[PDB]
Amino acid sequence: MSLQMVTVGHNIALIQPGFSLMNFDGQVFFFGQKGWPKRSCPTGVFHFDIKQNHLKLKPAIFSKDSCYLPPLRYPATCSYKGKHQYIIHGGKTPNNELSDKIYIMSVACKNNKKVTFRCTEKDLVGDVPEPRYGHSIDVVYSRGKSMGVLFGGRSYMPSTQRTTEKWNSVADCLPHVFLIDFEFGCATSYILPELQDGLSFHVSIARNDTVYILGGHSLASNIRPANLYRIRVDLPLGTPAVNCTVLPGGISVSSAILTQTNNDEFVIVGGYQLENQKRMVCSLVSLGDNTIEISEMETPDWTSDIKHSKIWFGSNMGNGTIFLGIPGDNKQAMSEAFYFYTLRCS
DNA sequence: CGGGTTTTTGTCTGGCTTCACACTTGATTTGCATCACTGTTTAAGACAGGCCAGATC
Repeated sequence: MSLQMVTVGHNIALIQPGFSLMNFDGQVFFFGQKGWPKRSCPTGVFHFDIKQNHLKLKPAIFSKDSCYLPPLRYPATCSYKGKHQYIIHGGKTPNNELSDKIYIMSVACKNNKKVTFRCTEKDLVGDVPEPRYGHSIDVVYSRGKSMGVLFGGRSYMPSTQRTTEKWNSVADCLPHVFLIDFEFGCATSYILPELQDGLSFHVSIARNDTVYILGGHSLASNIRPANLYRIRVDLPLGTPAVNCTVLPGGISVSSAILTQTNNDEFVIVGGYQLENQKRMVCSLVSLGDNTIEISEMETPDWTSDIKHSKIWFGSNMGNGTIFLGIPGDNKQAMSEAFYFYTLRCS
């Protein structure tokens, strides 16, 4: 838990709350810049390489058959390691509008450390999920087969109850659960009675047949339910099946950042306990065979600027390494609009 | 429906009235133009060479 400040190059501005840090074979790629793709880099996808605590947002071209995707600000990203590739669902297009598209980042050519991505897209049929953001998609395995579970987060009002005096107001989606076949791209919605209230900005965890949902703001009543939910997914030869169970030991948190330090051993770094409760304590999710072992570490050393601020953002660079940001200083206006940090969970 | 009872007008010739109004000419006011003066750069973003540095045959 060694926090370290970071220096930043000339295109510092391209970082904004809600970005994404994908990870291909030990190297990290920034995605979801601020504003439509500028001409310097037409894809927004960057080499996010940090060396000597200095990061170089470098461009990266796509393949000759990819699909140039708009920079989304709160997508749902899972690491489909089954050819290694990532899945992108939902988000806020720079024009403040929700996307229902699913994208699949792969790497089709890498030579001289010049990566050539391949951002093909796949559309859905059947019980397609409403365009939304803040949710969490995760892949699950069973009987060799695999599926993608999706537990929705907030969204815009539907196209009928939506009025211009409240055109931007949001509402949590219905706590359904979606199963998605990436092969055919087929969706299947499931009602689960043990899940009642909407949930956004939660923290999902996939363990090879189950999904642990924990934390998450609840806009329907403006509380952070501290109850976590194990979803168990079975894949028969006909129709799949889902089950949910509440479990104790949960945490009331939202907008938390997850990563996998050791095998089946995760860390969860700051989110929020209240509308104004900057979270400090970190949480170790020591997985098991069927049980979740929540615990905490020694509240990694936070500097003064992190205590005297109000919000942050960030993600997981991939190898037990979290990247945080923090807004500048408005009274110390000679600030570069954002300060950044990387901290190693080791 | 067209004929008849209200409001509303024409209407009297006298004497009354206030006041606009003829007709200069300079001394004022009032309207509407001029006038002299002020601020004392860039900040993002596209494209192009060019130099260097590291890769490759």
